[PDB]
Amino acid sequence: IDPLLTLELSGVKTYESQEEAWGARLYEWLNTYQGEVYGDPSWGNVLPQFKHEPTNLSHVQIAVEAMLLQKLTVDLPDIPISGLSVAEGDAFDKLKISIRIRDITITQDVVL
Amino acid sequence: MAPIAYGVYSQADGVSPYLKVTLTNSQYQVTGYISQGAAMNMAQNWEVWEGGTPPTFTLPVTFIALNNPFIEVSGAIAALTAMISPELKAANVGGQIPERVTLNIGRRINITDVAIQDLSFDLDAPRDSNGYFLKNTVNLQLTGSSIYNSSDIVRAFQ
Amino acid sequence: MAPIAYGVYSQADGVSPYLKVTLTNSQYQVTGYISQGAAMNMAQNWEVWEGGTPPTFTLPVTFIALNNPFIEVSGAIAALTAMISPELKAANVGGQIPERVTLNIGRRINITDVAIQDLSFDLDAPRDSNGYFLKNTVNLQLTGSSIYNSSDIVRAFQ
Amino acid sequence: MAPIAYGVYSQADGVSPYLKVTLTNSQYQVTGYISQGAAMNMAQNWEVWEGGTPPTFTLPVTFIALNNPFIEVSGAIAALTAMISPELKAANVGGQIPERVTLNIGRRINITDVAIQDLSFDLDAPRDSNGYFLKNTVNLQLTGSSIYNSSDIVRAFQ
Amino acid sequence: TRQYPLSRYDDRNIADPILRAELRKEVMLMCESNDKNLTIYYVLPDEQYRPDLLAYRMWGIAELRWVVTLAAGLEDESQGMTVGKKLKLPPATWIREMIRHFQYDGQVIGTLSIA
Repeated sequence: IDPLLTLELSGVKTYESQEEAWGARLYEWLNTYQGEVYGDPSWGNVLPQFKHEPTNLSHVQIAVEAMLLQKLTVDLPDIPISGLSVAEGDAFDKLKISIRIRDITITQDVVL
Repeated sequence: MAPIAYGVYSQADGVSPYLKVTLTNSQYQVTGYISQGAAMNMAQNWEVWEGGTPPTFTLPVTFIALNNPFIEVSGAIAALTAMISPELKAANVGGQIPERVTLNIGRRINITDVAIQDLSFDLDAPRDSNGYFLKNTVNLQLTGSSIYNSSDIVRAFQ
Repeated sequence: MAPIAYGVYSQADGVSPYLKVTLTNSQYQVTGYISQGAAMNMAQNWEVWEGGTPPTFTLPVTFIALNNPFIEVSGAIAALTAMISPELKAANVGGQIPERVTLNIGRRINITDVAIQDLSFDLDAPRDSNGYFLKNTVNLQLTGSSIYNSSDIVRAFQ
Repeated sequence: MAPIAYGVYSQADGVSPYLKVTLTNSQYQVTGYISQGAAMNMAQNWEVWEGGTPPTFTLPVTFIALNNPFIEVSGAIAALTAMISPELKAANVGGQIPERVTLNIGRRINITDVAIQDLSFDLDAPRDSNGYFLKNTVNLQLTGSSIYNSSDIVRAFQ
Repeated sequence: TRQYPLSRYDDRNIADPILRAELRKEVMLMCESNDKNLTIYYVLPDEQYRPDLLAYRMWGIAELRWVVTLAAGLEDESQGMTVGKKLKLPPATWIREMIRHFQYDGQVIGTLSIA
């Protein structure tokens, strides 16, 4: 026996465990970039836009986060967004984006 | 990264980022101050409750040409009138739209789709040596793109 | 016991319980202060007296972020907009309703079924370090669920 | 003798009886003070004089809970809302009416049949330890039961 | 006055026991099918006496009592059903529609090809 994982393989069959299921769906949304998927190249995370901006240009950061959230929402209307948080780290080299659909508080370490 | 922005867009103003109003679209960004007189309203229609109405917003914003009027006032009002003005003859009849912008408030409350239905202001404020305005108070009237549900609305704040 | 509540819900505010306005439904409770400007009206139609009209209410409420703005202002306004916003697409087409809340006044006058038909307020009040509001005055417009009879109304007070 | 009554109904208030407003029906009486802002109007329709209109009355009354709020304010407003509220479902379909009350003014000017078409007031006035109101100003809108003739009207005063 | 007692909910509106049996046949097929348009919920301890109690809480109607009874396969409410069993409920309007079709024109039932 060997178990499985959720990253582009399977979390659960369908949405039984609702919130973790939506978090999984968003996970395979965010783990893909532009030009790496047939049919909808714009589908997936838009890091190619919001990679390496200066960490202190709060206007550009808020603009990019707003646009990304709105496009991912219109992309997947099934899962609306509750909480998005942007938290710097110990050094200038670490940022964290924390997305929670009211409970999931799943976070990823980004760099700008 | 982001397209061109106008108003107090940079941190050089030395003002609290929370109190800044921001509008953003695919090609334009305008940043300003949350001025007094703001209001919003949501309601419904009945006669037996029939249905609802989309959200409505009335936002007066004050703009100051502290250092660069060209980018802070003239460019700002130009972008605003471009956004409100329906561009329905841009040689692209296959998709022309009056265009909608996304609104950020307090850096935490976001309206993904809102329509700038009305704009007004006064041009009688004093100017500079070149002649760009020093101050203005532009009032804006905004509408939601649809009659949003409770599940749509309540879960959108921070 | 009761579901989540917002506003000055706990006694820790140290304020008279009588002067508190309360709204309650199956899943949300909001508690506030009885502010000036409140009014109500009941009337009828005639041309020969034809019929009557349901009760109407105009309640402005003041809210303070005394200690915890997140629960007292932000959560309060979120619950309010959830209640007023008709949730008619909650994947339960067999029973979707815009939802009605029950109102308690002076801890002795209860309106079992009333509809929040209108809401408004201002967001220009000063904020905290995080940015949550310290102050607001939200005006509400409320309607009875029917044209209540005298036997229905007079015998409902304490 | 007479049925239950509310307001400054006993002489214990020590106030001039003339300045008291009184409404009376088969089962309820309310007594108050003649407050400023009262007005009345009578008119007619024409295009060639077509016809007339019934009398109209706009009476604001102030009520004070000098000693017993339960009988002077709470009971008073309860009786008032009972009277204005059309009782058309009192298990007596053979005769249900919205009910009309008789008005006495200055203890000498009597309107036998008048309809309380509108009522309003404010509840923001300060209260007692129990919580009953100390003061209120209830404005009332009243209509005559018909377009009364000159012989009907002029000969009805004292 | 003109009055007659009835309710347009009873699956047993069809007087044929065999037709009622085949109705419960396909509804069991769907219920113990793993369709996503079914509810996902386990058993409650007090459901031993009152399987329809869950039907009342999530729908307000007791018409689902026979549905849950066939889903659990109970001989009697005296015996209990294991708490935690996988229970699935379809949208009620879907059953209403299928029975409406079956008692107006529940003729072909299986598959209509061409007139």
